[PDB]
Amino acid sequence: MQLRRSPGMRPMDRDWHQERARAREQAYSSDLTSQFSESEIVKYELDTAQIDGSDNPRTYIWNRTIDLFGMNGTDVRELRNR
Amino acid sequence: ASDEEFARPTGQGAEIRDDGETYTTVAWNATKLTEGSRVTDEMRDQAMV
Ligand SMILES: [Mg+2]
Repeated sequence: MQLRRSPGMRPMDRDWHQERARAREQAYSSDLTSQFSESEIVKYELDTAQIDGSDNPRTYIWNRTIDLFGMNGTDVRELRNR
Repeated sequence: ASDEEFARPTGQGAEIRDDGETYTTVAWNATKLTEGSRVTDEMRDQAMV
């Protein structure tokens, strides 16, 4: 018999997909302990997700202290030469 | 035209490097090939051909 949390069933669970996608968009680094609850790390097997901060939009968005030119909020991976 | 190449694997957010199509030529210099012959009018008359 298999439960939703059982190790062979995790890839069938819609939430395991959705929440691993969430986790990749949250992170700034691969250090899971700095960023995620220990429940999440086990429940969503976050060791096996390629979490590294490269998928987080905030990694690429400009956010300078003072902005006279409306530069803030631009995402560098949406420029002409990217 | 220059040969085909491969796209570079690139980091997220990193800018695109340029590697455009370069061009060259091969020249032709057409060389005048020539050929000539002369026959005397006495030979031109007397020949069966
Ligand atoms: Mg090249």
